[PDB]
Amino acid sequence: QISVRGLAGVENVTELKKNFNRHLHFTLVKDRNVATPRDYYFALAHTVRDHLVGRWIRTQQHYYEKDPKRIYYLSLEFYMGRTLQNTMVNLALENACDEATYQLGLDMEELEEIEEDAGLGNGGLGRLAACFLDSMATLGLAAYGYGIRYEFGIFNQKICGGWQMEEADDWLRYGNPWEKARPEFTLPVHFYGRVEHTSQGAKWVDTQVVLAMPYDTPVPGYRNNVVNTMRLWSAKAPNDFNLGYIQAVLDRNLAENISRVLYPNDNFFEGKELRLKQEYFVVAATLQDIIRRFKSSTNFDAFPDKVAIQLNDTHPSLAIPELMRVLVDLERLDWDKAWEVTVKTCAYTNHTVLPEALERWPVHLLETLLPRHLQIIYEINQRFLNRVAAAFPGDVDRLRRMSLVEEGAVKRINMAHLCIAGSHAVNGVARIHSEILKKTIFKDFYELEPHKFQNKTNGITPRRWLVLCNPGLAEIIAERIGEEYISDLDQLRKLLSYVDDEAFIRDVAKVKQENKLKFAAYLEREYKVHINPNSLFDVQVKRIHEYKRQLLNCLHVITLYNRIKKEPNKFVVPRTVMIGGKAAPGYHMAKMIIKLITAIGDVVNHDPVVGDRLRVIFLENYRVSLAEKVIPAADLSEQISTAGTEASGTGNMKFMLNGALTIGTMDGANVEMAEEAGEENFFIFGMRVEDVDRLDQRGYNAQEYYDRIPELRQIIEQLSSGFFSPKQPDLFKDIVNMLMHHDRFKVFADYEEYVKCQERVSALYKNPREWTRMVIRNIATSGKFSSDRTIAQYAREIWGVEPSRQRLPA
Amino acid sequence: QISVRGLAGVENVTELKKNFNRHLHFTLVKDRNVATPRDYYFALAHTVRDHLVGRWIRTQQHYYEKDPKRIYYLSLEFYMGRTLQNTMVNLALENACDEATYQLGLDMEELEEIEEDAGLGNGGLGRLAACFLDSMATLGLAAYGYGIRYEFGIFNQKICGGWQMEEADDWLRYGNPWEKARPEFTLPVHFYGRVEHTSQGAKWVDTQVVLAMPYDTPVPGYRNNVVNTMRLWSAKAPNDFNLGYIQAVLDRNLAENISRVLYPNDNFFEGKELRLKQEYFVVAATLQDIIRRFKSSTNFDAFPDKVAIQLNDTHPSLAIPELMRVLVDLERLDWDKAWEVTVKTCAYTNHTVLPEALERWPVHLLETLLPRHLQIIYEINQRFLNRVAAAFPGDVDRLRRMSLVEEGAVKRINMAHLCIAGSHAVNGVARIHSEILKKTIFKDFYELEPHKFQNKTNGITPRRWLVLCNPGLAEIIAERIGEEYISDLDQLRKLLSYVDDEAFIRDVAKVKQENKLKFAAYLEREYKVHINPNSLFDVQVKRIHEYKRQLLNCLHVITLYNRIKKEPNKFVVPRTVMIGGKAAPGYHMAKMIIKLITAIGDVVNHDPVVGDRLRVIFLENYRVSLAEKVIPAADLSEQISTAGTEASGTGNMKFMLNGALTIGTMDGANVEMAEEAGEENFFIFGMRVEDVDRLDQRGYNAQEYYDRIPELRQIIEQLSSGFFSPKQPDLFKDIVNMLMHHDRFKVFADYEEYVKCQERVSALYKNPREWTRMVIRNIATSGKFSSDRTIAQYAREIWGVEPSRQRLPA
Ligand SMILES: O=C(NC(=O)c1ccc(-c2ccccc2)cc1)N[C@@H]1O[C@H](CO)[C@@H](O)[C@H](O)[C@H]1O
Ligand SMILES: O=C(NC(=O)c1ccc(-c2ccccc2)cc1)N[C@@H]1O[C@H](CO)[C@@H](O)[C@H](O)[C@H]1O
Repeated sequence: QISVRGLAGVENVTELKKNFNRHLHFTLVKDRNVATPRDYYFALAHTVRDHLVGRWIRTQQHYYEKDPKRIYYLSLEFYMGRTLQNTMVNLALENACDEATYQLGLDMEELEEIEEDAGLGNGGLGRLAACFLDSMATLGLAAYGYGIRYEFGIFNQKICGGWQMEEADDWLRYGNPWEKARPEFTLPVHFYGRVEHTSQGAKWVDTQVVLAMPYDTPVPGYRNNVVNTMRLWSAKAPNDFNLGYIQAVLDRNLAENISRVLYPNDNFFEGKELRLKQEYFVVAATLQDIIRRFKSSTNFDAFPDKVAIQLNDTHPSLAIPELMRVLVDLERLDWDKAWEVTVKTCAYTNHTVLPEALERWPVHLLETLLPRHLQIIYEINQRFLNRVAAAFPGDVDRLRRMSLVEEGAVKRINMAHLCIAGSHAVNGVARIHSEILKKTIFKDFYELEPHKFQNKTNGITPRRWLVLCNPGLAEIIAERIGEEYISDLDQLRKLLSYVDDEAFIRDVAKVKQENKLKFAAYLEREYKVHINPNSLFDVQVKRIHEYKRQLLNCLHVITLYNRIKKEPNKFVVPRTVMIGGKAAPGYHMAKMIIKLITAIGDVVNHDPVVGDRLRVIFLENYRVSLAEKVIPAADLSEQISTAGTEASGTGNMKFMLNGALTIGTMDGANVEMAEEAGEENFFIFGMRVEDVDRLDQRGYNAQEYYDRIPELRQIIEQLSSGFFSPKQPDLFKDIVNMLMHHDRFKVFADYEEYVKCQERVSALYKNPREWTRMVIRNIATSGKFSSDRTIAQYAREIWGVEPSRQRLPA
Repeated sequence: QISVRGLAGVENVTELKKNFNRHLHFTLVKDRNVATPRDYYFALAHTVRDHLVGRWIRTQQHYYEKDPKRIYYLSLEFYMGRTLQNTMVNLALENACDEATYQLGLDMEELEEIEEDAGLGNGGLGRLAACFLDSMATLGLAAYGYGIRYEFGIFNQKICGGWQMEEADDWLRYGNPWEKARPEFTLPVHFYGRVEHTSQGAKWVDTQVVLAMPYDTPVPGYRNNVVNTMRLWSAKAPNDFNLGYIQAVLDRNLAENISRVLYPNDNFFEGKELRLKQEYFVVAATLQDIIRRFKSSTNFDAFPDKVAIQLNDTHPSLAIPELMRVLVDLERLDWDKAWEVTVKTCAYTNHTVLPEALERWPVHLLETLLPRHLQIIYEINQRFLNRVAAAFPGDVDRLRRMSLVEEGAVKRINMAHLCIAGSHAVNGVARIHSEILKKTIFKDFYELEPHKFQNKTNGITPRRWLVLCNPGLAEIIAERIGEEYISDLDQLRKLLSYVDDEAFIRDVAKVKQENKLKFAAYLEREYKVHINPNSLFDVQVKRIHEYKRQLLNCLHVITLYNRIKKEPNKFVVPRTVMIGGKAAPGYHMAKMIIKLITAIGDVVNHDPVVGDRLRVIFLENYRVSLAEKVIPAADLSEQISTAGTEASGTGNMKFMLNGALTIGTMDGANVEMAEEAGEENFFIFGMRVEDVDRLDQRGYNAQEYYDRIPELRQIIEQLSSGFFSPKQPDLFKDIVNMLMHHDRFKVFADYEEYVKCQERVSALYKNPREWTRMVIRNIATSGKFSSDRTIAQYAREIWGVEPSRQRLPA
C-alpha cells in the first residue's frame, strides 16, 4: 500500500504464505477449521521470527571473529511493548506480510492487536532502555541488554467507580514466541552466608544458592541485517533445595519469587529485601557472563578495552562492589589494580534529583544478605574519603556530605555516591538536568572530579515512534525527501523548505485528521465513549506524579468549564482533554488525582449546556501499545512539570515527532526542544528554575494566590464543598489541604500564566493553516531527539567505540 | 540393521536429515559449531514429532465425524517414561532415524539417553495407565487419558552412606517437546464456599476459583495411524487473585501449588488437604470437558451411550458426586434420573486389599473444602442404605458395615464404598485378587449386587516391553513367526514348536548373554561397579514395601554368604543379586530395608573368600527407563510377596516376556502365569492364601521358626550383634524386633521353602540347554499378559465398545 513499508514481491509473498501454513499445522497443531485469531497471530509471529534466525546467528559469530569492544547495558527495566510490527519494520517485511495474510483472508492489524506488551518497565527509564537497544543495533554496536525476565510486568490498570484497581499482568500466559530459553547457560547466584578471613584472602562461605537461567530475545537493527541480544535472567531453585518432603518441594517457590514481579513504585524508595535480591541477582549473573565471554576470547589489564558496563540508574549499582569482589577474592588481583579496572569499566546514568527516589539501602540489610559486599563498600568509602581529605584539607563537613555511608537513626549506603566513586563517567539525561547535578546534589563530587560529569540528552527511536505508529506521516515525508531520514533523523530539517508548500500543508493536516478519526473509533469500539473528532486533542499521558502536575491540568479544565457555565452562548474552541497514566499502588495522592480526573469528567461530560465543546476523558491502562495509538492523534502535548523536576521526559519528544504542538515549562528536554524549534513555535509558560529558587528562599505561600485570583478561589471552593462529589462532600479534602498548605510543586504559582498560555493555544487552533505551519516547524527540527544521536554520543564520549551504519551480508 | 525396526528408504532418510537440520537452525537457534548433545536430541525429537501431527489432527476429526462412544480414563498417575523411541517404534521410523542420524555423524542411542522420563507415577498403578493408553490407541478406541501435569514427578533417588536421599524431579527444566499447551481450553475449578438452598434448588456460592489449563500429549497406536490424546491439567491463578500489591502477586503460588508435585506415598493413606485438592481438581476440570464435548455432538439419557468413565482406583472417586452435582444443580435433572446416568457411566478398578492404603477422607475436610459434595454423599448413602435394609431386613450390622460414612473418633467417608455404589462395574486386577474382593473386603456389596463384580487381569504393552527394550529378542522371534505377534501376542504360542530347535535355543541364549553384557557395561560406565557377566542375574525391582518381602530376599542372600564362609572350597553357582526400588519418604521400615541391602553388599562384595561368586547390588533410582535396561538382562525374576497381598503385579509379566524364569509365591498374576506356562516351568514356593488364613487363625509365632531353624537363628544373631554394622551395633534393631514380634507378612514362615526352591534354581542354571528350554516355554505362553487382551476385555465387558485393528489412512 505505502512505500516505506517495503516491497511485496511475488516470491516473498508466496514463501510467507506457505511458512505461515506450515507453522499453523506443525507448530500450533491446528487446521483452518479450528483456528482462532490468536492461533493466526502466533503462526505469523513464528513466520517472521524465522527471518531473524540466520541474521541472529551470523551477527553473534561476526562479533566472535572480529572481537570488538562489547557494551553491556544493565537495567532492571526494559519497557519493550509489542515485538511483531517492530520486527517487520526493521526487516522490511511489513507490506509482504500484509499481502500474504490478506490473500489468506486475514487482517494483519487485527492479528497485531492480539500480542501482549512486554511491560517490563514503569515508564521513561524502562522505555529509554528499549529505544537504546533499537539504536545500538541500528548503529552496529556489539551491545547486550541485561535484565530480569519478570513473570509479571507492570500491572494492568482497571478503573472501577473512578478508582484505579490493579490486576496482575500475566503476559506469559499464552507463551512468548520471541524468546529462546538457554538453560545450558544457567549460572549460580549466592546470598546470605558469612565472611571468613584466611591466610590467603577473604572467603564468602555458607551461602544460599539461587540459579539464574537466561532467556535471549533478538533485537534487530533497522535494515542492516544486525540482530543483537537482550538477555533476561529467570530465577530457579537448585535441585537439592530444602532437600516434610512435600513442603520442601513447595518451598522452591521462595527462591523463584526473585524474578516473579516488577516493583511498580517509581515515586518513593522503599528498602524492601526482595528488591535488593532482584538487584544483586541481575548483577551477579550478568557479571559472570561478561567475564566468561571475556576469557573466551588471565590479563585483566585489557578488560576495560573490551568491556563497557552502563548502569541504568543506581538499580544495578551492586555491579561496582561485585566486580571488585570477583577481581580481588576470586582472580587474586591487588586492590588498586582491580579498582582501576572497575572505574574504567563502569559508567552511571542518573534519572532524577528528587531525594525520596534515591536508593539508600539500610546497612543491616546488606550485612545480612551480602556481608562481603558491605565490607568492600566500607573499604571503597575509606579510600575515597582519604582522597577527599587530601584534596580539601580540614573540610570536615565535606567528608560527611560525600561519604557513601550516611549516619543517623539507621545507617544507610548512598548508592548514587557509590556509583560516582566507582565510575569514569556520570551523566544526566538533558542539558538542564546535568547542570543541576553539577550545581546542587553532586556539587561536592563535581568539585573533586569535574572530568567525570557529562550530559547525554535523551532520545526516542524514530522506527517505533514514527514509522511504526504513524505510517501516514512517515510516507508524506518520504514522498518529499526520500527514506534515509529514518536512520538519520537530522534530515527532517529539509522539511523547512516546505513550510509554505500548500500541498504539504494539506497533507500534514490530512494525516493528523485521519489519525484523530482512527483513535476516535478505537475509543468507541473498545470503551463505548463518544468524542468530537473536530475538537482539539489536548493530551497528558505519563505516570501519575505530583511533580508532573496533572493537577495543574485539572485546574485548567475546571476553569474552562466554569467560563462556559458563566457565558454559555459565547464561542469557545472545542476540546477533548485526555489524561492517562498509572499510579504507583502505595501513592495515595496519585490515586486521589485519578479519582479527581474521573470526577471532573462525570460532571463535565453530562452537562447539557457544555455539549460537544468540552470532554474530559481518563485514558485507562496507559502503556506502550496505547502510546503508539494516542500520540499520533494528539494536537496538544502537555509537558507541565515544575521547573527543575523532570530530568528529561521522552513523551515530549514522541509528540513533537508526530505533529503535536507543545505547551510546557522550561524543564528537562523541553528547553532543548524549544531551542531547536524556536521559542516562537513552542507554548512556553511559567516559572523557570531561577524563579522557583527565589520563591523557595522567600517561602511559598499558596494562600497569596488563593486570595488574589478569584477564578482559582472558585475552583477550590467547588472542590471543598462537594461540587465534584455530591454524595461524599469531603472526598477531595486531602487534595485541597495539600494545595493550600504543603504543595512542594507550586501548582498555584504557575496557574495564571498556564491559563493565559492555553488561551494562546486556542487562538492559534482557530487558524488551521498557521497551526499546521507551526507543526511543520516542530517536526522539521525534531531530529536531535533521535536515540541514534544519543547513542552515538554515548559510544564516542563514554564507551570509546565508533558507530557504523554499514550492512552485514543477508 | 534389524527387520522389526522398519525400512530406511532413500527418500525418508534424506527428508529426516533436512528436517533435523531445519529444527537445529530455526527451532533451537544453533549451528553445528555450538550444538551440544542435548540440542541434537531436541532436533530429533521435533523431527519425529512432526510425523505425529497430521495423524493426530485426522484422528480427532475422524472421532468428530463418526461420533463413537468415548472412553475417559481418569488417573492421578501416568507413568509414561521416555517418549522418543516409543514414538519411532509405533511410526516405523526407528531404522530411518538411526540411518539419518548416523549420516549426520551422530549416535541415536546416545541421544535417546538425554530424554528425561515423564515420571508422573509411583509404580504399578501409574505404569498400568500408561500401558493402557498404548493399547487403546493400538486397538483404535476413541480414548482419552485425563490427569495432572505435575511440575515435579516421583523424586530422584540418591544413595548416600547406604541411605536413600530424595531430590526433586525437575523433569520440565529443559522443556517438553511432546506436549502442546491449550490455554484456550482453560476451565474454572471451585473450592470452599457454602451451600445456599433456594426455592429452585441448591446453589454453591462464595467459592474460591482455580483455573485448569490443559496440556495435550499425543499417544500413537502401533502402526495404525491412530494418535489419541493424553490431556493433563495444570493449575493457574485467575488474574484478580488476591486482587501489599507485591504479596498479592506472590500469593498466586498458593493456587498453583495444586499441580506442583506428585504424592509419593504409595503405602499408607494420609488425609492431606493438598491431595484432596488435587483429586477434585482433575475430576472437576475433566468432567466439564467431557460434558462440553458431549453437547458439541440437552438429553442426558444418551450420556452413558456416548461416555464411559474409568476410575483408576478411588483417587478420582469424586467424579461420582461431581457428576451428580452437575446433573442435579446445573442441568436440573431429577435425582433418580441423574443417578441412573451416573451409575451407567462410571466403573471402578481396585488395586489393593491392604486397609492402610484405602482412602477414608475425614468429614471435616470435605465439609470445608467441598460442602455441596458432602451433602450429595450423605444423600447417596441414605438411598443406598435404604436399599440394603430392604434386601436384608433387620441386619443392623450389615448397615453399619456397608455405610459410606464410617463412625468413630473422626467421621470418615469410605471412598471405595462410594465407588461401588456409584458404578455399574467393579473389577480387581487378577483372578485371585478379584475373588478375594468378593470373599473378604467387599463381600457385603457382592451379596447385594453380584452382577457388578468382574475380573480384568492386568497386562503390559509388548511395544515398550519387548520391541523397544529388547530388539534382539523381538528379531529372533520375528525370524521364525513373522511380525504380527507385536499386536497379537497370543501368536507367541507358535514358539512352542521350536523348544527342541537347536538353532533357536542357541539364539535365545545368545540374546540374553548380549543383554547381560550390555547391562554389565552400563553399570561400570555410569556407576563404576564391577560384576561377573557369567553369573546368574537374580533381580528384584519394585517399590520398597514390607508386603513385597525384599527382606525375605535379604535372608536368602545372607544364607548364601554364610554357606560359602562355612565351606569356601565347595562349588556354588555364581550370582549377581540386584535389588532396586524407591521407598516412600515417610516409610521408616522401607528406608531401613534399603540400608540393610547396602550394608549386606558392603560385607559381601569385599570378602576375598567370596570372590566373584556372590555380588549384592542396590539398583539406584529405579524408574521406567532403568526397567527397560535391567529387565532384558535378568535370568531370575523375584516375585515373592506374601500370598494374598500383591493384587496383580506387572513387573512379573515384563520379566516373563523378556526371558527370565520366575521364582514366586501363588499371589496376584503369578497364579495365572504359572497356569499359562505350566507349574513345571515356574519356581513356585511357600504358603498359599489358604495356608496364610490357617496361620492367622492359630496365631503367627515367629519365635517358633527362630527356634527350629539353625540357619535362620545365625542370621538374626548376626543382624542383632552388629555383624553388618560394626560401628553401629544396634542399627538394625527395629528390623529384628519387627521380624520377631510384629511381622504382618510372615517372612520366617516362607524362609525354608524359599531357600530350598532357590537351590532348585541354581541346579537348573548349571544345565544351560534345559534352562533355555524352560525360558522358551515361558516366552511362548506370555501372550495372555498383553495389555491389548486386557483392554479388549474392558472394551467388551465394561465399556460396551468393539476394538478395531483397522488402519486409518496415512
Ligand atoms: O522513569 C523513571 N524512573 C522510574 O521509572 C523508576 C523506576 C523504579 C524505581 C525504583 C527504585 C528503587 C526501588 C524500586 C523502584 C525508581 C524510578 N525516570 C525517568 O527517566 C526518564 C529517562 O531518562 C526521564 O526522561 C524522566 O525525566 C525520569 O523521570
Ligand atoms: O501401584 C499401586 N499403587 C500405587 O502406586 C499408589 C499410589 C498412590 C496412592 C495414594 C493414595 C492416596 C493418597 C496418596 C497416594 C496409593 C497407591 N498399586 C499397584 O497397582 C498395580 C496395577 O494394578 C498392581 O499390579 C499392584 O499389585 C498394585 O500394588
